[PDB]
Amino acid sequence: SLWWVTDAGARFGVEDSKEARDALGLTLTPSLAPWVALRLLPQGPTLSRADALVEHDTLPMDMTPAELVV
Amino acid sequence: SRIEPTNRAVLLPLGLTPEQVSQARPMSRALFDALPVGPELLVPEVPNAGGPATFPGAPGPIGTVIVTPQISGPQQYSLVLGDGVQTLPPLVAQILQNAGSAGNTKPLTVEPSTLAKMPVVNRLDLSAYPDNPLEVVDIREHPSTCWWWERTAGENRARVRVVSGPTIPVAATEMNKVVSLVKADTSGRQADQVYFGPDHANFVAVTGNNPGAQTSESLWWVTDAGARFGVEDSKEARDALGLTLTPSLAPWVALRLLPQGPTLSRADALVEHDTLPMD
Amino acid sequence: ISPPTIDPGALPPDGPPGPLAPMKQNAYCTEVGVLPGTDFQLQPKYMEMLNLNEAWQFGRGDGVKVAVIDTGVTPHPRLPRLIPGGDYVMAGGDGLSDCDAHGTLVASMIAAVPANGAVPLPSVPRRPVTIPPDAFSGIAPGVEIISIRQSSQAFGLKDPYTGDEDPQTAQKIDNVETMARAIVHAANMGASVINISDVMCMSARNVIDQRALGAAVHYAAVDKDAVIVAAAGDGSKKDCKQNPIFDPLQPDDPRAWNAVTTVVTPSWFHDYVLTVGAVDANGQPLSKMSIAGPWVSISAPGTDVVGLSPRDDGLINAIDGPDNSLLVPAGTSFSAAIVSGVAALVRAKFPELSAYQIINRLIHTARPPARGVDNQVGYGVVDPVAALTWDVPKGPAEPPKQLS
Repeated sequence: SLWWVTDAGARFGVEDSKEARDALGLTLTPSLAPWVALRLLPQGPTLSRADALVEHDTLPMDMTPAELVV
Repeated sequence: SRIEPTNRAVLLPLGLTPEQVSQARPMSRALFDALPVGPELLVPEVPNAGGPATFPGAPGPIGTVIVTPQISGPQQYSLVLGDGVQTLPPLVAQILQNAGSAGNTKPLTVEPSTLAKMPVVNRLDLSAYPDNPLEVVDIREHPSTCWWWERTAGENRARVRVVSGPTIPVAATEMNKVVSLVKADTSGRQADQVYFGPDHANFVAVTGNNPGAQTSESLWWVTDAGARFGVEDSKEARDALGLTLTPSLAPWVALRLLPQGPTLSRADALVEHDTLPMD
Repeated sequence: ISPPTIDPGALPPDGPPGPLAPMKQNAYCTEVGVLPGTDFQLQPKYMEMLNLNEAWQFGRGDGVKVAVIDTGVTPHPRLPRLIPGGDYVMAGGDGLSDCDAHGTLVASMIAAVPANGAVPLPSVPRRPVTIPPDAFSGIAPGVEIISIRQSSQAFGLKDPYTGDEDPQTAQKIDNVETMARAIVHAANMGASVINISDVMCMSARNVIDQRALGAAVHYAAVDKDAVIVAAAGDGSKKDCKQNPIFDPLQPDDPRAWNAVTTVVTPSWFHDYVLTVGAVDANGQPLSKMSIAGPWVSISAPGTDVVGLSPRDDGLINAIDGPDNSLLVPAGTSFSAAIVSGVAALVRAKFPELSAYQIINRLIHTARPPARGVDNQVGYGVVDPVAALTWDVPKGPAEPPKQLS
């Protein structure tokens, strides 16, 4: 399985297929990592072309957020 | 105004036909709420009909139609009530004869000398009916109709009119850039298309629907994509976004049709998220 | 605080009105007057928002009985359709005299008849006060008003000892009990709109037992189909203090029931009672004067009040204050009067609908606030002409299945 990790600490799954790779870039070969560690990062939706093709008027609100303190 | 297909007495003088009325096309819920309601098109209900008159020399029982001879000048119709007579417009006299016929087909003709003795009275309202036949538009050639509200800066009154045409009142060149919305609300209270013409307004204040409304109840922001977002009316929220300016007026009947997004306020934005959901 | 619950077995038994213990009058009745420079030939400023000239086309609300549970009403030649219902403050009364100037103002704002060259009832048999050409018109001149005298500031107990309960709290329990009885009695009179313009504020800490009041509200709202409308509560009263609003860090409950500190009753029963907040004559909420609880549901005007004068035969603008000062009335106690008139007009045009449906017709046609639903004002500002003509869905509000 292939994963993309953001600087903010979130992980997203990436499709193995030529379409998904060619569109994002990611042609180079990935590095290895152990599942006992990688599973500790929070998970977002997978980047699949088939689900990006959507329209919305308004988005759903996020329950249980956290405070930004200045 | 409401009208019934069974009331042949009123359909005929106006110039309508029972089949024509029954085959009329639909009307959207959106437009149904926008138009103000007027009194119904029905036969006038003359009070205490048939009894004898109070005044002397009355030409007939209360509710009969009187007319004067053409040789003395243009004919004036009138109605005899209990305490006197009140004038009638030409189009209404025809309805009273047709409806109040009961077999009778014509009025009583009386001379000016005998008419002049009768006292003048005014006891029933009749301003609803037009004074001439209706120029009904053939819907096949004009399938579009719209309600229009406008107010000029510095005026105390808004102008309300109705528009009819072959297509939506937008310029022929711009017909390509009408925005087609998604439609989550199935209650029939949300529009299908939105258009931002010349001199459009972004920042708006809600006002009453009647032409004489003067209130200014809440502030909203309308985006190019068609959604509307609310703004909390506080000095810190107004200045942070850069909305220290005077807002333009808008009526609730028209504005309620755009989809509503989250509220803009300083307290709502001071939050952190790991990742967003997707219901 | 958990939302109210109801046990219909607690209904109070029916009976003629009478206090729980003997009482005597302790203060003189309040004097009234007019502010300098007023001109009663102009309409009150609050009547522009209602657009009455267009709303009256469909009728003036003939044949509707409205119950005014308050400090009673004093007869006047402009109220030809007043009925004496009862008294809970003095055993010998019938609710047809108000010592506090509050009662006749609320009633006259609903049903006073417009001016004419001669009055229908020129006779003036009204009794004296007890000791120890014109533009004004009501919202629905055709209604019939029932008066019931529920509360007053001028009276007190004539054996003041109260035992093991603090004399301050001992009076609250008597009020909660005496309020339930008046609602049950007014329903048996056949009223179709019950208006309540006096309410209690209580600390959230050890709220008083309201079981008797809960069943009484349910009986009148469901089995007798009455519309109950109550004021959000004026903030100048003895114990009312301001409540917190929505909190963005906890989307758990959008009305914020978990942060309540002051409870207003009977306004508390948001499932069967319609609560009205206040706004000024321009449309801004009276942020400093009305309690912003989570139960609030609608709002209406509340300034520039005008009404028929008790103890006189003309109009008034102010009441005689504690000092020599002439003090002007304002607040939710009057806004609830405006909505009581609109409710009467609506359920004259749609006589087939039940109470739960008439309420939805008023809520859905109101102009909403920036947050969609708020606490200082409920769904928005009331709108008469819209309530009488738009095509409202018969079902309650529902969220969409999917937005994408």
